[PDB]
Amino acid sequence: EKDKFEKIKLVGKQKNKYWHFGISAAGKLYPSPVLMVSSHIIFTMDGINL
Amino acid sequence: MKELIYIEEPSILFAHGQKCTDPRDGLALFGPLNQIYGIKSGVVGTQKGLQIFKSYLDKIQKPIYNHNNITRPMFPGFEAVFGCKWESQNIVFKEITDEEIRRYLFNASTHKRTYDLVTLFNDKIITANKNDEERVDVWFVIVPEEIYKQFHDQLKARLLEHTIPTQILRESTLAWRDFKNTFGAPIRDFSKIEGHLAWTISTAAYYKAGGKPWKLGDIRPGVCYLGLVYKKIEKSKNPQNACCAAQMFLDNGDGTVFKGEVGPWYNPEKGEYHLKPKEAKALLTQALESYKEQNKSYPKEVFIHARTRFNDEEWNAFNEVTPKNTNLVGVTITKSKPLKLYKTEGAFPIMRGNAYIVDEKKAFLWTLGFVPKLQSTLSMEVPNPIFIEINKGEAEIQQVLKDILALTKLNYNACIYADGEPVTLRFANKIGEILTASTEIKTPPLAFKYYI
Amino acid sequence: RYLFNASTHKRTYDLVTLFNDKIITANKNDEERVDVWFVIVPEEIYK
Amino acid sequence: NKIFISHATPEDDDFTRWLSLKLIGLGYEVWCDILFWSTIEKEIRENTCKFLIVSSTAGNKREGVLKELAVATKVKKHLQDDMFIIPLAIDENLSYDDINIEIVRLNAIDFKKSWAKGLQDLLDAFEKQNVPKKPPDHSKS
Amino acid sequence: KEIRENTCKFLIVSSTAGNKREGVLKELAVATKVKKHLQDDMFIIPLAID
Amino acid sequence: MRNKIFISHATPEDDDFTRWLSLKLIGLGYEVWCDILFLDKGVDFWSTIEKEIRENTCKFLIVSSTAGNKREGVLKELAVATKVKKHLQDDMFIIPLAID
Ligand SMILES: [Mg+2]
Repeated sequence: EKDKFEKIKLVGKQKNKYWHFGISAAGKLYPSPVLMVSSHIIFTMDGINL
Repeated sequence: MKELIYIEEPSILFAHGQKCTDPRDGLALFGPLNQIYGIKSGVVGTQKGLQIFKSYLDKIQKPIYNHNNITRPMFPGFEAVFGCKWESQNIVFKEITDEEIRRYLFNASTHKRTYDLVTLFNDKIITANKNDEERVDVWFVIVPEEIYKQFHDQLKARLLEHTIPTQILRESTLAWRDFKNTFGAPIRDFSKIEGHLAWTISTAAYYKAGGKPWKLGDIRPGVCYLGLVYKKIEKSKNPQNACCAAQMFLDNGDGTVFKGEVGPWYNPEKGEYHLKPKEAKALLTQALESYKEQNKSYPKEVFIHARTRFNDEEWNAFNEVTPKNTNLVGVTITKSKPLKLYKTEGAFPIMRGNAYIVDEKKAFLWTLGFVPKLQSTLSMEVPNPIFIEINKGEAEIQQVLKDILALTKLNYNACIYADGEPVTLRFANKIGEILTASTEIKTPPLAFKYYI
Repeated sequence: RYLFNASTHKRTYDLVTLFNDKIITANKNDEERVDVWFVIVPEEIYK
Repeated sequence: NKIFISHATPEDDDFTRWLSLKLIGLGYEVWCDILFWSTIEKEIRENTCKFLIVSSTAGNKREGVLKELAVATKVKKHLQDDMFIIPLAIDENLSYDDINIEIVRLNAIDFKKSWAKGLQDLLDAFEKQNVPKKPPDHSKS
Repeated sequence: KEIRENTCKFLIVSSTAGNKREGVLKELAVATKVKKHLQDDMFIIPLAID
Repeated sequence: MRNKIFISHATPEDDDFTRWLSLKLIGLGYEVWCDILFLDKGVDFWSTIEKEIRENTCKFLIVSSTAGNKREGVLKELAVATKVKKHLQDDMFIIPLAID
């Protein structure tokens, strides 16, 4: 709703394009079992079409 | 909650035996350590390149201000800072006509155009060097806009053949306002950073002319510092992997030595970023003799670091050639392992110098971040840490981290606060890039003036 | 070591090699600039 | 045994820090507003030895520098010394014929071309006029 | 302000008290500076009264 | 104290010759007053010049060139020199030097 989950926006507008927030993940086990998440921005044109 | 230790930032020694942290701030108050009486320049470019160079060299004789003088200190002027005379009148000029440039760049080829341009510039420089009376210390190659659109490495290697210091300066750097382009705005506006460009150019020119800007003081006496970088010469026939090194040891007293250790030792395999026993023995023997010729004694510890691991086949050779009680330590410095630390309250990033110790053989050094003195970030977005691992040997992790900061504080090519990795690796990579484009150079010089 | 014994040509070649090796090594493996090099020949080398 | 430097507050500042620290390095006790109103007037009278005034377009009309200059002139007329005021020209957009009175009759030093030459001639003048000094203590700067 | 913006013809009295007084000398210096900017040779007209 | 040897020149050019002459004369043992070497900083510009010309100059040397002979300061010092020469009744007081 309103492109914001918990008052934090995860999709907006860059001129004629729309920008989305994306994350990745990867396992790791030496220090402790963790899930390393990396941040990305994914751009679309209409908002549903990449 | 895990605790991050703090490593106090190292200090560099300027003139008069005084210490500081920012080279830009320590050179202005005290100055360089050695006395060179002047820099006699030489220009190889078009006549408009000569006009641009003389205009810039006259402009930098007087103070230049930045927009923010806390993040980017102002420039007092060349003579005020360095105590030298780099004038725009004692200038040796060798002209390149526009007809020659057009003839050599009209159609030709790619590897033929680059070769022809390099031959032209090198012929001018070498001819002026061998048959002439006037002395030139640094040669300034003013490259027009149509030439820089591979050439730099070829030029530097083919001049390395005769050991002539050189500095390439495109016309867009010195005359950024004239090359408007776009719709009326400069392609790269320097308006707010014009005090940093002068600082960097002046310090590069001073170093390449036999000057000593600053020196390190807080490093363990006796120990050496070797940095190995592997480059893929496989672009040509007989694919191979060349290795290059760089040594940073301390003089017998009150001195610093920072040279290269080259003669690149190849590897016939494809993905084997490693070294053969004989090549490893040769490298260690050469480095040890280089140290012993200066300090008149053998080292106490050898501190080998690289971006890759060390296998047991080379470390055995290293221990076979090491004499007496010279210990060895192998360190691996990865750069982009995905760990990012945020700040819970604030829009500013984590302070530089914070170290997260995972194990007694591993750590997470933070080289980029927020510097309180500059009140700004050394990077963009959230800084990334380097990963330090004591691969082979026995040593304390905190001492290794302190040494890594000390190595980080030794960049002569640019005048900045610090880097994000030890400068030995970066200079070894530069040397390898220069030597790859060459054609079988035997016994190259060990001085960074000819490469950097 | 180099001056004593050996042929008249060999000893001269050895001394020249020593001096010029020092000069060239200093030229390419050092940072300090030297405009002109001075060779202070000892007395025994001349004869 | 002091040296007084007058300058504009928001402009002509970096030059003052540079000059003050350089002169402190060689052993010349300088009294500048950067390092630290009645105190200024007492130091111009009973403490200072040479009064240096910075000339610039931003300056040359500021009230504080003018008042300090007036006090320095009054002290000079009593101390019997013709080299009490030494103007320093640190601009390039103000002519030598637009300088205000009370200093317009004094030959400047022309820091305009290069600051190192100005510092060298300043030190030569101090050595010629016997300004007191202490051995160089570069740690203090 | 008057010597540089409002005057039209400087006049200076010459006497054994004058030609050595500080204020007269300073006004003379300012008048000479204004003289070159205006390009009028007959700007300073001395008056000899002693 | 008429022992100094005043030397006049032009401001932007005709300075190297004056420096050479002053250095040679001082090396020879004379006493020379010049605007380049002497005239310490912070001093009144013209009062000291007048005092030196009147009460201290044994001889007055003026360099003549296309640069000089039309500059205001040179003519001013020349007028004062002529006045002092008339007062002193010394025929050989102004010695021109034609460098050009
Ligand atoms: Mg460079």
